[PDB]
Amino acid sequence: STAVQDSNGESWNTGLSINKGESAYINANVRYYNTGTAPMYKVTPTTNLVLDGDTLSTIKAQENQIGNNLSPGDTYPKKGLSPLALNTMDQFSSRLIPINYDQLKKLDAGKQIKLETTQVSGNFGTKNSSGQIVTEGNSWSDYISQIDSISASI
Amino acid sequence: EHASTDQGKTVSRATTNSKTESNTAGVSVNVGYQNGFTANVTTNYSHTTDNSTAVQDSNGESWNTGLSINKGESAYINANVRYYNTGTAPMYKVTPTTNLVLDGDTLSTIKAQENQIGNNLSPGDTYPKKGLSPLALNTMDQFSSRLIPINYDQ
Amino acid sequence: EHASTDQGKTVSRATTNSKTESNTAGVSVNVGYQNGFTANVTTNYSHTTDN
Amino acid sequence: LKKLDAGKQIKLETTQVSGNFGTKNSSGQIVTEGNSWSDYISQIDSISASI
Amino acid sequence: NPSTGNTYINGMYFAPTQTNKEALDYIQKYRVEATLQYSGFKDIGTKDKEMRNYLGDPNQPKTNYVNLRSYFTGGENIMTYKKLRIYAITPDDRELLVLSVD
Amino acid sequence: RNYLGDPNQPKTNYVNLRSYFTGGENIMTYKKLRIYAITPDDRELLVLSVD
Repeated sequence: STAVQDSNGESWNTGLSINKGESAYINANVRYYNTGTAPMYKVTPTTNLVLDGDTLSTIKAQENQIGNNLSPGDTYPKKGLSPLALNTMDQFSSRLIPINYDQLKKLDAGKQIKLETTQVSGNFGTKNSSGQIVTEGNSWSDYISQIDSISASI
Repeated sequence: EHASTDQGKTVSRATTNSKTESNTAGVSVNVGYQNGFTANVTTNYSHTTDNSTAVQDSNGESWNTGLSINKGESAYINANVRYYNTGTAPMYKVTPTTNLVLDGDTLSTIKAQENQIGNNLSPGDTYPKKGLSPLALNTMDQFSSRLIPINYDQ
Repeated sequence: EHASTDQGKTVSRATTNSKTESNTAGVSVNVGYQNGFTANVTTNYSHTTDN
Repeated sequence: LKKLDAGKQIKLETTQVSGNFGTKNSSGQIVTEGNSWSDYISQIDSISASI
Repeated sequence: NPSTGNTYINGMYFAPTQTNKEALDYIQKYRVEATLQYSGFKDIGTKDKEMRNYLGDPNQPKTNYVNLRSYFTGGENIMTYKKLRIYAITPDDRELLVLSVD
Repeated sequence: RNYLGDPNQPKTNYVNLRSYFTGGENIMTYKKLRIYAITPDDRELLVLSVD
């Protein structure tokens, strides 16, 4: 006997891999405001990101998210501009903000992430031995505790 | 963990063409009795030749699920914490160092980074202030770029 | 260490359709004795076809 | 990315600019390091009219 | 079940239309009362929604999906053509009957 | 998408009808089909007609 078989097929594969430790990255569009009597220079807030009772992250603003000037009644970015993106977690703006698999399942169930500002850093302006304004080294945190201890808030 | 879900789909088609050539040769010897004694000898030879053809059509499908696990870093932990001051003076730039203990094993000691520093903390106050949510302590290195790992046994 | 656990599941289905054509041809020669001396020659040929 | 190849455009918005100005030190030399314009933006914009 | 043609329920999609995008986003946390195979009609819990692609088609949008395999059955199958009740719970904890089978 | 699916052909406008607001139902051939192209001015024009 002698047989000759000739074949040809074709295949199709689709895959999907998922990390359960970092299943998504979150990006918060935020905006600062000043309702006091003095301006703040080099505004650096610290914010909580809360899903249910779990604080996902607290992030101090980096160079990308610092507001240079913020006068009383103003807003950074100014009125008419778009909010700024807070999408990195580390000191050099090189790492994104991750969430779990369960937190991602909570996010598409309709649950909302809440932002809470826990503190703000910033400088004030003085005059040096010349007529020049200097703001470096003039931290407001040196006076927050003292002002809040002898005052009444209205 | 890393979880996968692959699914495939195949379609094949094979065709065979055979051809056989058989030869036979035999001898049959008969002896008997039928109104007398008889005897025969038969000598036969045959030749067969057959041609076949088959066509096979197939199609399958598969489903794979995977799961990889690192035994050195099997999970990341995130501690929601809160500072308090029960002394007579305020502390500025509060930077605590904390142990994380499972049974008798200290998993990590982490000095707070820029994300976890409290600017002001007056006597009887708390950072974050009362009414806010706890802050997340979820990084181990100096620049808040590495998470806090645990074992498989932990 | 890195530990894995994969599990799969396949389902296939194949259909074949064959068709054969055979031819045969033979000769049978018989010689014997039955109330006298006999002899035969048979010549057969066949054709089969199966699906 | 699906929005970008549907034809939608990305818009750039400048939200602030940092920069230095030049003064003279105790010598006849121009120095710009440490002379930030942000120390004066808020003060100039509060007592002025923009044309 | 190829042995006996029973067709238990795995979950329920709710279709995306040109008008229900806002009312479907409003609802989380469905509550289900189903007929289990060996137990009877009973309340089987209140989980959140799941938001899968409609019908499993990768081209269709994601929509409300009630994964009944994640509710408080005892691993028992949910019966077709029996009494099924799905309640949609609003953020005000006001619940409404959005699907009835008997 | 690439024209006709050929990797050598350029990418062009593609109306993915499987992503529109059907109920998973199939779209029929040789029946009434109408595709409107909408300009950034929200002015729409009939660019394909089948009946």
